[PDB]
Order: sequence, then C-alpha cells, then structure tokens
Amino acid sequence: LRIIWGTNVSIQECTTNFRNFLMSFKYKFRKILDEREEFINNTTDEELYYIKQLNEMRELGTSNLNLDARNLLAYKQTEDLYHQLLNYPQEVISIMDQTIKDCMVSLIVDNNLDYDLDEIETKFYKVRPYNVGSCKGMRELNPNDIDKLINLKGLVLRSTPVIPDMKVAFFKCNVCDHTMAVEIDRGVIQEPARCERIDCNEPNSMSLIHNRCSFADKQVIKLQETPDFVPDGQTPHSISLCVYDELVDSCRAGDRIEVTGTFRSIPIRANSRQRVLKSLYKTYVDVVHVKKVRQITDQDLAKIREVAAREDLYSLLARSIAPSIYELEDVKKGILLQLFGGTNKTFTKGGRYRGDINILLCGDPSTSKSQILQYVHKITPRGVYTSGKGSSAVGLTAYITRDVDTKQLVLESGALVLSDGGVCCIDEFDKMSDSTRSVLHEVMEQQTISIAKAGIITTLNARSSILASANPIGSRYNPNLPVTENIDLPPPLLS
Amino acid sequence: ALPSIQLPVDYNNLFNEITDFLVTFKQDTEKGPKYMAMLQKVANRELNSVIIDLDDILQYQNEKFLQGTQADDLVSAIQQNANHFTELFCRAIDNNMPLPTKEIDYKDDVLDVILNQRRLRNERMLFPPNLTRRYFLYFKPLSQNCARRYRKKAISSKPLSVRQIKGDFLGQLITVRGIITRVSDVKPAVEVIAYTCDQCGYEVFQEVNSRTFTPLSECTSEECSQNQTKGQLFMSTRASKFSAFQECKIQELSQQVPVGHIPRSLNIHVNGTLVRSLSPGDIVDVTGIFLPAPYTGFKALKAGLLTETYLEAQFVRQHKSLTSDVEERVMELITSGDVYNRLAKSIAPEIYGNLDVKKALLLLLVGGVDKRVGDGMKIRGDINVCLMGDPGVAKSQLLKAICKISPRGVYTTGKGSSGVGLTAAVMKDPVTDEMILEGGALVLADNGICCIDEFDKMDESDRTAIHEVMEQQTISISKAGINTTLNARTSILAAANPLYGRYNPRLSPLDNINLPAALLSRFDILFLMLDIPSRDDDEKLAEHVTYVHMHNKQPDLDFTPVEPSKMREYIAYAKTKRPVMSEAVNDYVVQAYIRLRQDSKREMDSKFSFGQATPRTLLGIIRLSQALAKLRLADMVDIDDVEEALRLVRVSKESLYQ
DNA sequence: TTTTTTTTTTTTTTTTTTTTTTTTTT
DNA sequence: AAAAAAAAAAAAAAAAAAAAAAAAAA
Ligand SMILES: Nc1ncnc2c1ncn2[C@@H]1O[C@H](COP(=O)(O)OP(=O)(O)OP(=O)(O)O)[C@@H](O)[C@H]1O
Ligand SMILES: Nc1ncnc2c1ncn2[C@@H]1O[C@H](COP(=O)(O)OP(=O)(O)O)[C@@H](O)[C@H]1O
Ligand SMILES: [Mg+2]
Ligand SMILES: [Zn+2]
Ligand SMILES: [Zn+2]
Repeated sequence: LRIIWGTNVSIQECTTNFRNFLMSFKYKFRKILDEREEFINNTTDEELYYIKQLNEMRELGTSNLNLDARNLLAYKQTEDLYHQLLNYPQEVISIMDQTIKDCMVSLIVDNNLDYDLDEIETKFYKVRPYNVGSCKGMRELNPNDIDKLINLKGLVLRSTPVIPDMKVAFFKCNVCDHTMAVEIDRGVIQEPARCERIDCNEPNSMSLIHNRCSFADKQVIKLQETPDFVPDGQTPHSISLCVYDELVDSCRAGDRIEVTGTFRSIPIRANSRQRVLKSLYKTYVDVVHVKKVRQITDQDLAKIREVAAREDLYSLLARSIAPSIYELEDVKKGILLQLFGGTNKTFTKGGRYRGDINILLCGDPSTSKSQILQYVHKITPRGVYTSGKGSSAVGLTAYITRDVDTKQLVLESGALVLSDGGVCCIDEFDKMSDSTRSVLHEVMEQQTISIAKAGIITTLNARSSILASANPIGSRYNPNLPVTENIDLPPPLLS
Repeated sequence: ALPSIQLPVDYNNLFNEITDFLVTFKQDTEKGPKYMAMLQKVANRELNSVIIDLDDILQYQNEKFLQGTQADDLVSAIQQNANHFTELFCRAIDNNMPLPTKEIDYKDDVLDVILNQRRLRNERMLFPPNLTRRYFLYFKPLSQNCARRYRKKAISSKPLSVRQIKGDFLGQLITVRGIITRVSDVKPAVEVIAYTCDQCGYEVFQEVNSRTFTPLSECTSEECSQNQTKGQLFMSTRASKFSAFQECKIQELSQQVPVGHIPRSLNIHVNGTLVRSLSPGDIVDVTGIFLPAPYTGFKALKAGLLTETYLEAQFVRQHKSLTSDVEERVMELITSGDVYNRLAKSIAPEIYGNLDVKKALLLLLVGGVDKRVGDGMKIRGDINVCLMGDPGVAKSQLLKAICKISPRGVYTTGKGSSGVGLTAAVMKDPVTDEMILEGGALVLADNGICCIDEFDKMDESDRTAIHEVMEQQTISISKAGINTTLNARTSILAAANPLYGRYNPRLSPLDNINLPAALLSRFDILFLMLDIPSRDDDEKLAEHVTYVHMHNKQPDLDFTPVEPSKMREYIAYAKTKRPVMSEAVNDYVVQAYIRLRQDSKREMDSKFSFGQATPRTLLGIIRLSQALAKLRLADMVDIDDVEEALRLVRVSKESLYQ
C-alpha cells in the first residue's frame, strides 16, 4: 500500500514476487527465456537451481549470492523488479536482504528439524548482483545515471589501507562518569546537550572516548581506462571505487577487473575552514560485486598414483614439458630432473647442505634455448623470468628504495628472493655486469643475501635454482677452441 | 550611491519581437512556423537541444521591412550582448511550449516521480523553472553569404585568432580559429539544489549562478517555524538538477604567430549536449560568448582589477566502412592491373629510384599471419625492415612518407626525446598530481608501423624494449608496484647510419654499424643503399630535382600517381583478408631452405653475406609470402609467390655489394 | 697502467600579502 | 548590536653548479 517517499518501490509486492521467483524458478524457465536453440533440457529443467544453492548455503552457513539480471528478467511477473532495481538499487537491495532474512526460515522448518536458527538470527545476509546491463567504459558516463547500477571495466592501479568509519559514538560524563551511546546519521554527530541523569544534570560536561566507539572497515581503489578502448592522442582517465565489508582486500594491484556498483556524486569544500562549497561535484562508484578479467581431492590422488605406475614416466614428461622442441631430449631430461630437486637437509653440526640443481645452456646463437626457458617458467609453481642484460646491480636481491606515494622507506625484495623454493630463469647470462655477478656468487654458495643500508642490517633467504641461457662471441661455437674463450664467463662461475 | 545612465535599449519591445518571431516566422524556401515544429518535437522527449539561427532572425527582419514597419535590429542586440538574451529566449520558449501530443511514456524518471508526488500533497493540503527544463539553447553565428545577400556586414562569425581577441570584445558573440590541445573529462555541475528537511514541510530548492555556493541548512517552512532546535538541511541528489560540463584549451596556429613571439592560448567551457564535440588534435572554428572569469579566492588580491577570461561555446565547425562504393573501388583497382608495381611506385613519387625498397615497404605495410599455436606457442606476422646506407641517399624522406599511408604509426627519433622505451608508470599530471600509467610509442602502435629514425644514436635503454618486442611483443611495465604486461604487437621500420661516414672496404657488415649481430638477425629484411658515383645517374637525378624547383609540380611522366585514398582503401581491405596455405606449397619451401643452407655452408667468405642462414630465415620467407599473397590473391597461396618472396630476399642480400 | 673520459646525484619549500570572511568581547 | 583581534591562502620546480664515484682507453 504505502510507498517509500521519493521512489515508487513498495515492499509488499516485491517480497511476494521474490519468494515466488525463488521457489518457482528452475533452469526450465531460464532456457525458455534465452531459447537460443541447442538448449539442453536434460533433467536440468527440474533441478531447482535456486533452492539447491539455498540449502547448500544453509548447511555451509556462508552468505554469498550471485543473483543475475537476465535470470531476474526471466520470470514474467518479476520483470517489474528488473527495471525497478536499475533506478533504485539501495531500496531494492534493502528489500532483498529483508526477504533473505526469512528465506532461511522458509526452508529450515519444512521438515521441522532442530536447527538453532539463533546464529542465523544474529547473522545478516546480502546479495551481489552482476551482469546488470550492457558494459560501458568510464569514458561514457553522464550525470543522467547518478544513483543507478552500472557495470564498469578497468585496470587496478593501487589500493589503500583499511579506513575506519564511525558507527556508534560514545560519550562519557566527566562528573558523574555516565556512559551513553549516540548513533550517527550520514556522518554528522548530534551532540548530547546535557547529561541525561536528572541528578547530575550539568551543562557542558561531555567527553568523547575515541577508542570506545564502534568502527567499520572501508577501502578505496583506483582504476584506469583500458588501453584497448582509448582513441588516438588521448590520456587514460581514472575512477575511484568504494569497497566495504567482506569485499575489502580482494583486488590486487595491476589486475584488470569488471565491477558492478552504484554511481554517485558528492560535493567537496572550497575552503578548508569555511562552510563554503564549490559548484562542481566529484563522481565515484560504490561497488557491490567484483570479478576478474592445493587442496587436491582423493580422485586426484588416485589418478596421480595410477599415472605414476606408468612403465616409463621419464620419457613422457620428457616430451611433455617442451612439445614444440624437437630432439634435444637430453636437455629436457636434465630440466625434468631439475624441477624436482634432490632432498634438502640441515643438520645441526655440519649445517645446511644444498638441494638445488643449476643448469647452464650455451652454444650456437640461433637455437631454441629462450623458448625452453619460457616453457619451464610456466610449469614451476613460483618462479621469475627476467633477463640479465641490465637493470640494477642488486635487481635480483633486496634494494632499499624511497616509496613513491609516501615519503617513506620500503624494503623491496629482488628476483632471487622472490623465487625462493622454486626455479629462477636467467636470460642473456653473458651481458650481466661484473659488479652484480658477485651477488649471484653469494646466492649459489650460501643461499642467503645480506643487505646493510640506511640503518638496516639484515639477511634474506634465496634457496632457489638457477637455469641460465647464454650466447657466445661470434656467429658460431667452434669446437676447436675450448669453452672458456667463447662463453666469456669466469671459470668459477661456469664451474 | 549608484548613479544612473540612459541607454537606448529597452527589453520590453525586444521581448515582444521575440514572441512575434517565434510564432510568425516561416521558411520561405512541412508547413507552418519553423520553430513551433521543433518545439512540438522537443515536447515528445526526443530532441534535447534548441539551436537558433541569426540568418532566420534576419529573415524575419527582412519580412518586416517588406511590410515596412520598424524593427529593433535583434541581430545586433544579440551580437553586442548575449548572456541575457539566452534567458530571454528560454522564458519565451517556456511560455509557448506545446502540449505532449503522443507517447507520454512515464516509466522510471525519478524527477518525474518527485514532481508527480508533489502535486497530490500540494493540492490536497513556484519552484525554479530551470528544474523542469530539459532543452539546451544555443546560438548559431551569422553567415557571410546571407550577410552579403542583405549587406549589414558581419562580426560574430569572422575567424579571429587567440591573439586578436582584445578586451573590447568582452561580452559579445565571436568566433575563434585554432587547434585543440587539451580536453578534460565530463563532470556534473549543479544548477538547482534540493534539500530534504526532516519531514518538515517539504524539500527546498536553491539556484546556483556561480562556481561556488553555500548550503542553506535551516528550515524556514511554516511548520518548521516552531522554536525547538531540530536539525539542519541535508542535500538530496535525486531531486537536484545537474549538467554536463567540459573545459578545453585552444592554441594559436603556427601560421598566425608573428616572428619572435610565443603562441597564446584560450579557455573554452561547454555545457549541455554540445559536450564531447571537440577532441585533442583538431583544427576547428568555435563560436561562443567571451566572458570574464571572477579570479577570486587566493592570489586575487595581488591582481586587484585583473581578471581571467573564457569562452562559453555554442557552435562547432570542424574544418576537415563496408559499402557498395568501396566494394566497387577494389574491383576497379583490380581491373586497372599492375597493382604491385604501381602501388610500389606511387609511394613518394618525388624520389626517383630505389624501386625494390618501395616493393619491400609495401610488404611491410601489409602484415603476415599471426597464428596462435596451442600449448603456448606463438608466431609473429609483423615485418621488421631495416634500411642502411650512406648519408644523403634520401634516407629520411622515405620513412616519413611511409608514416602517411597508415594511420597507426609513430615516427620516433634519437635521444632528443625518449618515447621508444617510455613505458613509465609515473605521470606527474598537473591537474591532479597523481600517477598515471603512461605507455610508450612501441605500445601505442598496435597493428601498426613504428618508424625509428636515427636508430644508430638511440641508447641501449631503448634497445632493451626493441629486443623484447621482437621476441614476445608484450612490454613489461615499470616497477612502480603494478606488475603489468601490455600488448605491443607492432612492425618495425628502422633507418640506419653507418659508422664514421660511408661504406668502408672493411669486409664485415658488423664493422659498418654499431648494431649487434643478434639485433640485426631478428630483423626480417636488411637493405643497403650505398651512394656510388656514376656519371649517368647524376644527370637524371639533377634534372629530376631541378624540375621540382622550376615548376612546383612533379615532372609529368607516363607513370600515373594513384589517388592516396585508394591506396588506403586497398591497403586496409588487404589487411582484413586472411590467407590460407596448402601442404603442396610448403614442400618446395623445404627444398629452397636446404639449398640455401648448403649455399651458406660455403657462402662464408671474406666480404659478402652476413653469417649463415638460420631457421628464422625460413620463418621470414613464409612471413613475407603472406603479404605477397594478401596483395591480390586469396585462399591458397601460389607457388610463384614463394619465388617472388625469395627474389626480393635475394636482391636485399645481394645489396651488400651494391 | 695511469691516465683521460663518463653517469649522476641531491641540491629544492620559511615564506606573503592586504582583503575577505570568521569568532570573541565590551 | 557593535568593536577588536586572528588567522587562511600559499605553491613548486625546473635549471644550473659542484663533487664522487663506477667504466672507458695511449
Ligand atoms: N633518389 C633520390 N631522389 C630524389 N632526391 C634524392 C634522392 N637521393 C637523395 N635525394 C636528396 O636527398 C635529400 C633527402 O635526404 P637527406 O639528405 O635530407 O636525408 P638523409 O638521407 O636521411 O641524410 P642525413 O644523414 O644527412 O640525414 C633531398 O635533398 C633529396 O633531393
Ligand atoms: N629446435 C627448434 N624447434 C622449434 N623451433 C625452433 C628450433 N630452433 C629454432 N627454432 C625457431 O627459431 C626461433 C628461436 O628464437 P629464440 O631461441 O627465442 O632466440 P634466442 O636465440 O635469442 O634464444 C624461434 O622462433 C623458433 O621458432
Ligand atoms: Mg636525414
Ligand atoms: Zn553526568
Ligand atoms: Zn523543517
């Protein structure tokens, strides 16, 4: 009956439509909707996709939903919500959570089991809609769609630490020591006027206790427009993203993500002191769903065992690692043996004994060693493929550098430390400088790197394996001359 | 206090004449008024902009002159002052707005819902008109043709420059010719702000006519008149009206700058549907109102009476596909015949000779097959052509000329600027002082040609990027904590300068230039153009050069210069085509390669040849056959195509002596 | 071998001005 | 209601000079 002020959304019909949608929907209605021909109806029409996810969530206890927009449009009666959500996301989502609140009860008591439901009552639920509409870049956003759900795509540049946000203030009285909590609305705190205690009742006797309040977590992300869609002679644009609650610390730096969220615009103050504002707002998005671009099962164990029971396991993974490479089976044998490595041990008296295998490939200049290295790069779990042509003399180890965003100090590890426990591939070994070479010498001898700069003295762990590829001087490796002259490498390093 | 002055202009008669012009005006050449048609079109939620023509206003004045009754020269009043006539015309439009004739179509418009909800409560139990407005009003400058038709001269549409804009033209409608250099993103600017008041009365509206404002934060309604302290106003974005705003900078053209001076710049502000009409790098003629900025805030005190300025834009005039037409153009060029030779020849018709180089530049313009093999293997189809030779052989016109043919191309030069390897992750942009990931020139040209002039003097820092592109075509990015890899598939056209002058009877080609052997091996083709003195060739070269100086036209000859747009149309169409190969064709390639290798084993000699053949040579043979097949043929490649590719490679190889 | 050559690395802010707009204070 | 006092508002940065290293050669 009554409608929330401003909008046209009413809870009464929305709740009923949603419950009908959930208990009624199947893949049958979905495949009737899309009906793109060659659509499979093999028992999927009666699978009850929503109810099975609902039950598996109830038994798991996790609160995560992936409601889609096309599926929401599939049902005829709930088609209203499709156009009623794009324009009023917040209120529709509020109805969403309120209906999911009793979606639990609708299924826990169907057989009248002994589920507590008290932890269900305490916990809250929400939704993560995706594929709301056609994806449009940030270069086409008008003020005509403020406070409306959109889907954006872009490169992640950076993230900020967790930001506290006050929810419940906490005031103490400096005379009678009475504690009272005041909720804040939209940021502004309504100050208590005088102490509620009628006996105390003193004007101007309030003190704020900062560490006794209640806070929630925020994160801010920075996006950049993808180079593919940019036109000629332009500079990429940027958008700031607000992330709350469980989605915080999800987007790593440098990834490319497609997100769903509400566009918003806020004013920013002209003068820091005065109340005055300037007639130009800033635009950002509050995100609700993010998508990007171990624990092996027992069946995996069984298949691993039966494959390991093969008559000749050596040759099979000899040929698998480099399918393109023809012949050169012996180097593949060596690399396959290297990728496992002998056992590692460190007994108290003698000390640690190495268990890493180092391999150097060299010879005539137009063989296929670089492709071999790029092949072994992918197979190994943790490894780095960087050429030795140049870069810093400690570019493979720690390098104390000044932070760019903040005028602070950061200790950044190198490529040998970042290949700990794996295989590190070095390309163009012959161009590596005389001063940085010694660094590798301490890596291949003691497997540790020590840095003593800017008041910091410390040691890291290398424990990696070196596979390198080099080129000679000239267009051929003449067998008559020995190895030393051609390869231009110190005898100990080759040894 | 404030003294008073008498001015001839009276706005009452002006408003009367605007009302008369909106109704009466008819196009003399649908029937009826010209503008009440488009107003009815607007009322149906279809047209978002209203554009007035001063030619049409002159037509109404001329009609009245035909009747003979006096007029108020509305066209001159608009030119002299235009910031007030916009509001006058907006009010005139609002008064005579036609009713919605069809398809009311109220679906989910938030402002519509708010306005409809207002009616019930207000009637059961005056706002700024601009809130209900949707159309945007723009003026159109005068036309010299219509002006010369009725004299009266013209000032608003004359193409002035940035420098010719004096302080006497402020507050008028003028036009400026220049090139756009910087354009910013679109942001919302508030026009009417609505505050919600704790269920006190109802939301209040305030208009903003400046760049800076103050919130109300006090409820003055009759129900809100009660004395109890109750709370301030909170802004509501949904009930507020925004507008699209954009700012750009226009710079004076090099032709119009006097000697010894530095070009100036002008600022342009655009609001409404006209946004996004201008992009960087465009030479345009922009009309608008020239207005003074307030310059307030900090650093205003020192100026005192000095002001900024800007131009509110209202019109844009830019100076400068699969269809049956382009379907027939390619057929016409096919029927023309001699596509190979004519295409090579028409490239830079000024330069006489070096015809094989012109054949190879065509193959570089087209691209070979890029096939993604399974299990991670990839093969490149891009072309790497390096042109070496003595100075003063037309080294650096040839290159520049090739850049014209393909739109996706960048001409990068020596250490004067760093663009080859500038894949930096830091950008100190003055507008916001935050980092922006900035790609280099190699990344910028995707599916394009990178013309690297003076490649000898370019530093090893760029040599790293050149080395990596030819290997994997994926640029790794700077170490500013982003760990990004960017696609950089591109073709390379390099121009070289031999060490200490010209060719030297030193036998090794490696001795002639500094470039490493590994770097040169990745190049698909190497061309040596040595300047050898011959008495016959100098005569024709001198005659060809001097004919251009005597008569600016190039020397007329039986050779026909094909039209450049046809060049581009055929090149693009060939690029879209995808060849395919057969098992029989590639069998002869093995015999060719084994013969080449059996030659190379004994080809090692004192002077001729560069090292020995490599499987990369076999790969480049197929890669070059790709372009020669794409040139005219389709589907399976001809056997003679391999012969043509081999011939071109062999001529390039034999260029070492020549 | 001891000469020449070469990159390169912080060096930077301590000051300003009279309005204009805010809070205290007789 | 009418005075006297007190801060915000900075922003900015390239272009040149001097000194110590880490690579080149008669
Ligand atoms: N075959 C030719 N046809 C026409 N003009 C030519 C030819 N060869 C050289 N030129 C002349 O050479 C000039 C163009 O090349 P230019 O000498 O300017 O540059 P470059 O070859 O890159 O040499 P540099 O090393 O001096 O920069 C023009 O004067 C042009 O007339
Ligand atoms: N044995 C081989 N098997 C397959 N391809 C080869 C072989 N030898 C050479 N090639 C070809 O030659 C090229 C070798 O380049 P690469 O080895 O990466 O350069 P680099 O000599 O710098 O390591 C590859 O493109 C590859 O296709
Ligand atoms: Mg030149
Ligand atoms: Zn108290
Ligand atoms: Zn009120």
